[PDB]
Amino acid sequence: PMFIVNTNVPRASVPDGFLSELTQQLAQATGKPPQYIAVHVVPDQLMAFGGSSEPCALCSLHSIGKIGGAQNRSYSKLLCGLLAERLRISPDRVYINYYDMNAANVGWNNSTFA
Amino acid sequence: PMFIVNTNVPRASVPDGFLSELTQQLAQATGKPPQYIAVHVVPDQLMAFGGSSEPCALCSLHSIGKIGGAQNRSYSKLLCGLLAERLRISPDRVYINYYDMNAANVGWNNSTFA
Amino acid sequence: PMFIVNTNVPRASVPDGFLSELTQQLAQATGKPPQYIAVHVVPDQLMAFGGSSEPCALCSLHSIGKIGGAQNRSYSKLLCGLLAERLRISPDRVYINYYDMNAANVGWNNSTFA
Ligand SMILES: O=C(O/N=C/c1ccc(O)cc1)C1CCCCC1
Ligand SMILES: O=C(O/N=C\c1ccc(O)cc1)C1CCCCC1
Repeated sequence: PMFIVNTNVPRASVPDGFLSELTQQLAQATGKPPQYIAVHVVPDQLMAFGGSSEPCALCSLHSIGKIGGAQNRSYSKLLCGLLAERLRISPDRVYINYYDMNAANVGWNNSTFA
Repeated sequence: PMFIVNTNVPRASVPDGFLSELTQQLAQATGKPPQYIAVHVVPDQLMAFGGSSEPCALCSLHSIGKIGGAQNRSYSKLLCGLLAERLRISPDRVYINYYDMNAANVGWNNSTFA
Repeated sequence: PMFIVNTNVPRASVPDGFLSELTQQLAQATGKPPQYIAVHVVPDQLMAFGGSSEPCALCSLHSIGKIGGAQNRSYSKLLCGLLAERLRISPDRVYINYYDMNAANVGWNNSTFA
């Protein structure tokens, strides 16, 4: 799995250990071993949500499987919870795009996962 | 809907009000309320188009519906037009990837749509 | 085709000719003229792979066609090779998401390719 967070909150507002927390929480939520979990946080971005420049985040979670109706609602609660608590971003100013990747379309270490 | 524009144009070249205009123009184009439009501009990027370092842009427009043959042509005319007039980027040095997101695959406000 | 690389490797460690090298190699790999190739490298990123902050890369390759099981396995070798040599990134710390784009969903020059 791969989780990316793009946000206009300042780098200084990102708690030390945030990447580790995301990794551990996602490993638990997806059931995938932490060694296959990648996380990426991009602060200080020039963005607007609903025409407002208040804290917001545009995210994405890619995974080979483990993506679905009920699972995505659960991930959303988990992820919005972490963004609200750690980055002080209101859940209603967060978009998370979920992608169920085909194993043949995910490259890793000189091959794909197919 | 969410629109992201990555470009090598410097930050100082992005005119004041650019995100507001994108928000307003996309709300009109997609027919969605401005409140749900998210815009993200990333300048000063290390990128090339056709092996040239001249002004260029790589963009993406994600939306739950409102994505299609004729609509995408219209969005492209509108967006390349804005990038040319506001950022001085030639339309033929712009790529815009369109994504028709399934509601179940979009997280927001602790849940997902649909 | 469009190739994006997000990495925690410092900007100073990205060779000046890397975008051009990628452009040329990808043109050959995809059988498309170099002018059709766009490349984007984003260094100094805050990321973790497998819970580790050692050099890593999260990438994407979008193309209208030229994407598939065998081709993707080949692209992974080409790209891991370039990232390993030019950016000193271990190949098992590289993820590449491949996207086969419909021509109708790719905007360029005020229109789309459909
Ligand atoms: O690592 C990922 O998710 N799945 C991991 C995984 C777990 C178990 C496997 O046998 C194969 C692959 C990819 C990260 C990049 C985006 C697509 C999913
Ligand atoms: O279309 C979108 O807008 N978000 C919410 C929303 C509000 C109102 C609608 O009628 C539909 C969708 C998503 C934005 C994030 C990327 C997936 C599409």
